[PDB]
Amino acid sequence: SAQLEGSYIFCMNPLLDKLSDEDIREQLKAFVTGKTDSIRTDTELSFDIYVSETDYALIRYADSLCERLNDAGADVQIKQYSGTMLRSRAVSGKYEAFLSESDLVSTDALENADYIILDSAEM
Repeated sequence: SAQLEGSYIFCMNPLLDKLSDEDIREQLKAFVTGKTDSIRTDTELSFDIYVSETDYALIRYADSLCERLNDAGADVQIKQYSGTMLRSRAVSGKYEAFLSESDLVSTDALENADYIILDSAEM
């Protein structure tokens, strides 16, 4: 019953070996925004996406995105945590990717990362 509203971010940790290739990260951005439904990779792409467990609309969105990513041959999992835990993990870099309301995570944490702003109406 909760619905997506406002700005969200899809955020990747670029220092993670498996997401360290800029082209793969750009492909993922394009995929998440609907500009492509393909992920072209040399070897398998597998990563987790974290989401806050109290953002019910975003968990719904994330679960659906997971289905589309795995249909495209990725092996992605969604893992929910408290938002405070997600904030902490974003700051420490103990994450691969996450989705959040744009204002959830520390602006300092986002400056270390590679992210894209998503609009609710296009999600």
